[PDB]
Amino acid sequence: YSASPALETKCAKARGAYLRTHFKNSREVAFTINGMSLKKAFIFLDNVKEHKQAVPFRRFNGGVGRTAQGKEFGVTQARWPVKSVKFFYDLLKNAEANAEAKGLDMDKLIIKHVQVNAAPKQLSSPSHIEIIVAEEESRVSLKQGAKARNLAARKA
Amino acid sequence: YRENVPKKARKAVRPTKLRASLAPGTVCILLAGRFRGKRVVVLSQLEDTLVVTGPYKVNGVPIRRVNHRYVIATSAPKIDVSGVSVEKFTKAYFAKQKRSGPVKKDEAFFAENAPKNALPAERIADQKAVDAKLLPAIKAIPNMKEYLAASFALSNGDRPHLMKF
Amino acid sequence: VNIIKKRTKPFKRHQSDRFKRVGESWRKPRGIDSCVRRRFRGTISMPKIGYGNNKKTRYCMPNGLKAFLVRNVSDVELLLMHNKTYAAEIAGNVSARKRVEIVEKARALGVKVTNAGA
Amino acid sequence: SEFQKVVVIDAKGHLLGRLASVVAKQLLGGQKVVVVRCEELNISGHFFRNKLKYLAYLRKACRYNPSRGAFHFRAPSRIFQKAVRGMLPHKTARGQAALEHLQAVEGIPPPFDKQKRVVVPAALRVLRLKPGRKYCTVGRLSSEVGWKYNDIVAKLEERRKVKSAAFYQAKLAKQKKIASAKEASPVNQKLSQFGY
Amino acid sequence: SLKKKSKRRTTRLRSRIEKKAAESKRKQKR
Amino acid sequence: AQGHRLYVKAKHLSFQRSKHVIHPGTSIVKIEGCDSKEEAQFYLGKRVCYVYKSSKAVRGSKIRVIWGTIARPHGNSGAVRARFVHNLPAKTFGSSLRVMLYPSNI
RNA sequence: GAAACGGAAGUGUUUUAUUGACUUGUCCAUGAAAUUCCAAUCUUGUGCGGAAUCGAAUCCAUUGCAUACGACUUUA
RNA sequence: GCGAAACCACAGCCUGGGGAACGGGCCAGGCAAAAUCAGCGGG
RNA sequence: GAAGCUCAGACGAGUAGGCAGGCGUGGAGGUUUGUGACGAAGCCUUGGGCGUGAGCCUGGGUCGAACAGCCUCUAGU
RNA sequence: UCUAGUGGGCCAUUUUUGGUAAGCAGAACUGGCGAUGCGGGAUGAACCGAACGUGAGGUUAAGGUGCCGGAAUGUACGCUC
RNA sequence: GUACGUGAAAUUGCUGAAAGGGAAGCAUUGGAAAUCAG
Repeated sequence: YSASPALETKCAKARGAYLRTHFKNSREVAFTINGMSLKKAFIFLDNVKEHKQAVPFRRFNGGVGRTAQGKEFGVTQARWPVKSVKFFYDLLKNAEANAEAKGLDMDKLIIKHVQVNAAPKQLSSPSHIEIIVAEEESRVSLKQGAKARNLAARKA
Repeated sequence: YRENVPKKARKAVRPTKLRASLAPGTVCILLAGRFRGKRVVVLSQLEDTLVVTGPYKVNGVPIRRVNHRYVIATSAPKIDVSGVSVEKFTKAYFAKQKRSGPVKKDEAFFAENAPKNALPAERIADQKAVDAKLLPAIKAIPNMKEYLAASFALSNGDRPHLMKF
Repeated sequence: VNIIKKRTKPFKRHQSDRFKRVGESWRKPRGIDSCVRRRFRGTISMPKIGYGNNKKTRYCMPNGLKAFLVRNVSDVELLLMHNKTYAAEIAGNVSARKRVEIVEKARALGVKVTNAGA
Repeated sequence: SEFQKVVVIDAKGHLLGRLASVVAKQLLGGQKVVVVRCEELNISGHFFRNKLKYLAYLRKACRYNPSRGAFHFRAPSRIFQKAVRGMLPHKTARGQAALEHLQAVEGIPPPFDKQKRVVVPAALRVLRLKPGRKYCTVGRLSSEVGWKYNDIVAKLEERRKVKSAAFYQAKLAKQKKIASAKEASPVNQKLSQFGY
Repeated sequence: SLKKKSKRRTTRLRSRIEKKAAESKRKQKR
Repeated sequence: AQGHRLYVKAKHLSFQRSKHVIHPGTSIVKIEGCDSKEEAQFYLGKRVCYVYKSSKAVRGSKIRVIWGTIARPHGNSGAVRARFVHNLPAKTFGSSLRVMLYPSNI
């Protein structure tokens, strides 16, 4: 994968390729849900699916409508792409299952790494998606040294 | 193969011409080293340096070589030097010991020498002999023992290019 | 005799940084109106014969030794009479066994090896 | 000639550009400068002439969205700061940093009225302008083009002078006492041969 | 400025002032 | 504690320059207390010093020093020219330098 | 350990009694050295084992005096 | 939710001056604080 | 390395154009007991070195089968 | 003896006949510019100096020394509100 | 790993570092941080 983590010590992995979702919306959802606790991310995705929270649009923010639900992230522009969230929800189900398989502690899991890459254009622009969940945790010169020696004797 | 023999350079060695006011028996300020700002009496005129000391009973500056470029020859009244011999101070007399290698360090190298062990008793005999032969002169003229005990330092509004030391 | 380099920065080609198609290698500006060809103030400099280094210190490493490319044991064996002038350079495509063989031979001859740490 | 950390200049009787040129040189020299009592700065030329010089400054304003246009500061401290800023390369980081080392205030605030105030003889009106030559004060010239704090600053200056005079009377009483004791000592004339 | 015009003569004026001075001198010579 | 300062305070003004060219080879030093060239002859040849502080601590000592020498008087108003081993950075215009009283000749 | 005063930005000033120093005003004794020719204040810091400390805002909802959406005025 | 293309040296505040064509870059100034949403299309 | 060594002096912008010496590429003849699965060529590189320059040598990583120096010939260079 | 490239124009000076409100036109000559960077004149095809290998140091030209800006808020004598 | 030898650039995403008040890029001189070299 992309990052030096995914060591089997305290990690679990999941990925998706050629997922039929827009690249830019998937990127914005990935950026937002990065670093959150795993169970915390789930309800947040449930909130976005049910319009009780919105994912900020930061890089691909062209023409987004301003909403009051983008206030928690400090931005003025927010949107609720539900297709990409459903793709992310399924991916997190699989990553959660892989965590079960390896045998971690699921209560303290965090989204350590998530990255969306462009896929062979087929037109739509598919997106490769990958998720990592894991756990948290001179010298002394002759004159300088001689002065150090004299001051050492001075204190005593 | 080649080992290019250096051409016979036509450079010789002549005695260094010290300044006019750097005569033996004068009082000068010390500008560098561990004793910067001290005032010390010049005993003898060496090849390049000045064999100079503050009376060790007065300020505690032992007999040292000092290069003449880091000396300000004050116009303080001269102290006689004919009463003390100065031939025993040579360049080899002041020189370091060998080193036996390019690198030596560590605090054990610091607990050695010090002003007790590698310091010979003959040096104190010379140092006390100098003090015996200069204290009567420094005592004769007023403020002199107090002048040498003090330290030289600049003040705000003190411009050295106008100060006549 | 200390080695002296008149210039250290290489002569980059004009606009070799604003384009990925124009390369770093130096090319002489041909245009009649080129402000670089007419050598205006502040414009980049052009290679000239005046930057040539001293013939006595030319082609010398920072330690005063000229590089000689060595591919087998025979090459270094030819360097025994110039251990003071030429330092051996093991070619990139020399196998591991030959490298240790050459480097041990070069040590025996007492000839400098620049990349013996391989 | 010798630098301090901060210099507080009493700007009464100094010419605008003559003082601003020296201050411009000292700021780039790397020294913090505080200019006090700006509302008594002087400018050559009679008052009506300079009033026209400043009312032409009021005419410069961008025709589109005048909030973008030039801002014509009226306070005497701000007029002096305009002189210095134009005498600095403010379009850089070293020119910008020179302004940050300059303080210009009208009157002498309590943070500075307890420190010595030096003057700049290269800019003093009595040493530069020929007698009989018309001149105008910046403090008057501001109170006629918009600055609306002339009277209060004059009011506070009057109180400050009263307090400062009372301090000086106390300091003179002490100083005359020690001077009596200064001359009383005999060692004075056994060091008189050294000129002290 | 302070004036009703600009004191810095634009380079056209710096251009044609001298030549028209030259034509004036030629006229006196004729 | 005023038994120190065996140096003379000075300031770095600019590089030796024309209006559109600078030569960082030599730096223009304003030795405070010197107000003409005949006075600047005294400090001609002294050891000038620029003292600054950094982030990394070498020698366990927080102070780095760039040595230099007074070379020539520069103008009428008592400024001098100085040659530092490393040309002073342009961020040090107005920074304070030290002028050691050595190599002494007085 | 206390009094007085300072509002222009009070960046403090002063009165103090106190303690403990220090104590060149003046004269003496000890010690510096082979660093043997130049190269105190400033706060985080991170914790120390002992003290005490117990707030708000937004989303969700509501209002309509406001409103393209934000925002704004309320309620909760 | 789906989702283009034209176009693209690089960019985008203003006044005066730069022989011309005076300009968006030069000079001298005015100045200059992220991210944006909707109108008017002035340029 | 007579195509070599050495000493001395002056000189140094440059369009069309004139002249000289070099760098690089594919293939051919000759030579180097030439390099190579104990890793050729290629590719990457905040690694190092050389040349005024065209360019060249090398460290580390990736890679997996061929490749280069010299003297000449040649050109879809 | 043979053999490439060029056969324009602009700017200013000096002459110079026709000339008119006024410019304007006419020739001949000169240099500079095309191939030319550098210092200065705020900036500039022609103004003032200066004809260029890589550097160090020293000294100047033109132009400057209040500040921007390196360099005397120099000295002396006047004029000007 | 059949979207299969080598896998370049343009181009995109993530992490780390740094900079940014109406551009940037480039050059000379050094400072700082990283990293080498004799």
